[PDB]
This record gives sequence, structure tokens and C-alpha cells, in this order.
Amino acid sequence: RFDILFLMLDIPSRDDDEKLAEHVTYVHMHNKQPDLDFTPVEPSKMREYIAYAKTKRPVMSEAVNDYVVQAYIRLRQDSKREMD
Amino acid sequence: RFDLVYLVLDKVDEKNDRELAKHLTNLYLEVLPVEFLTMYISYAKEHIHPIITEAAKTELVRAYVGMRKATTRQLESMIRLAEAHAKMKLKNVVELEDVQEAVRLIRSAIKDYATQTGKSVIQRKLQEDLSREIMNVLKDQASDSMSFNELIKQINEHSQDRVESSDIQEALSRLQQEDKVIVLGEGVRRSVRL
Repeated sequence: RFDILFLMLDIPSRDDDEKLAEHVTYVHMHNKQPDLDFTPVEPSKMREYIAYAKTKRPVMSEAVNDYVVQAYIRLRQDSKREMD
Repeated sequence: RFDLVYLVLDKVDEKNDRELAKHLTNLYLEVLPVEFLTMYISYAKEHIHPIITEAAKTELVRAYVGMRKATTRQLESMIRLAEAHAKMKLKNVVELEDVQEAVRLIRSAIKDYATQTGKSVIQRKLQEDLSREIMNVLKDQASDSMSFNELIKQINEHSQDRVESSDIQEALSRLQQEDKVIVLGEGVRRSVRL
């Protein structure tokens, strides 16, 4: 009765964690956290973008359902290989 | 207490799962009434109460005598849906050929049991050999002393047809009832003497 899962598993990896170490220590000397050439966006804008996107509701074509029946068969066959 | 069961089936089933995709391919784009059949049954349940004649009972005994080749639980319910199908398709009287669809559904009911509780094939062998492993050591041992480290190292490996610990604990509770042994913890026991 669900569709998708995720995980937050921790594996030891040297290059990431020292970057993660600079990640958490950078927020203490200053007080600001932003970086990495991303212009921060106001949340009202995407809220209007969601609300405008919620007022579209497109209807699918025929080639899409033709492409998922072959997708489900390829979804059927490999899942019916493990059985473990 | 229930009459007939069924299980649904599943496989890879490539010609049918593709066909089942075609159903869900549809029903997204763009007499089967909603009340007319409902008033059709609610009239037809209490007004005409139909009959039963000899035309059913002659075939009815012809079914069970080959079926014996449960006892009567299956026999009581097998006429009721035979009656109701006669009550459904012909809202007047009894039918004589309504019983081939009665034996159609219940023959599919017993298809689910081809393969302990209602079965005794494992129970014609488990009580026998467990009645053997008592009499041997009780003819070797002058006492009735049987400790726990011996019985794991005697009966788990004489034969590999019995499970390890799922049924050996319940194996001894019936011997507790049948004047053989007693329980004294997860250790020493006390057995039967003459």
C-alpha cells in the first residue's frame, strides 16, 4: 500500500565527511549558511507556481500507456527473477 | 463453519498480465443498472419461496457416492446454494439441472487441497518412531534418567524427516499425559519404570 522508499544509511567516506565537517563548522563563526552559486528563492513564488500548476490538469495521450505496458512487463520479469 | 473456500492464483502469466495491463491502459481516458437490479433482488427474496422435487435428489445422491470414492457438512450447504441458484435464475420453482453448477463450484473448492490439523500422513509416522526411541534406551539404562543433552544428541540426527525444535517440545506434552515421563526444567527428566 505504498509506492516508494528511501534510506539515510551512513557509510564511512573520508572526502565527504571533512566537507561535512566544514559544512557544520562554517555556520558557527558567521551566522549565515548560503553558498554554492544558488540564488535563494522566496517560498511564495513556488507556492504560486504550485497553485498555478494545480490549475492545469493535463490529459494523457496514447503513446504513454503504450510505453508503460512494456515498462510493467520489464518490471514484471526481473522482479520475478530474484524471489529471495 | 464455512462451507467452501477459494484462493486466488498468481504467476508471472505473461499473456494475462499483459491483458490486465490493457484494462488499466483503459479506464483513465475520457444493462448495468444502479437501482433496477437492487429492487430486482429485494423483491425476489421473500415473495416466492421455491420448492424441491425428486428431480434433484436422484442426481444428488449420485454425486456423493462418487465423492466418497467432510461427511455431511458439505452435504447440508451444497443444496442451499443449489436452491438459491434455482431461486435466482428461475424465480418460480425448483430446477433439476441447477446442480451441475453446484458441483461446479465445490469441485473448484476441493482443488485448493491437493498439496497435521485435518491431515495425518505425518501423524501416521511421527507417533510411531517416537514410540520407538523410548523403548531402546529404557532397555539400556537401569534408571529412568534422561538428561537434556542426550535427547538433542539422539533424536535430531537419527533421521532428518522431523523438524529440530518446532515439534519436539510438543512431542513430550502428550507423553506427559500418557504415563511415561515428567518435566523438571530445561535439564534432567524422569521416565517410566516397571
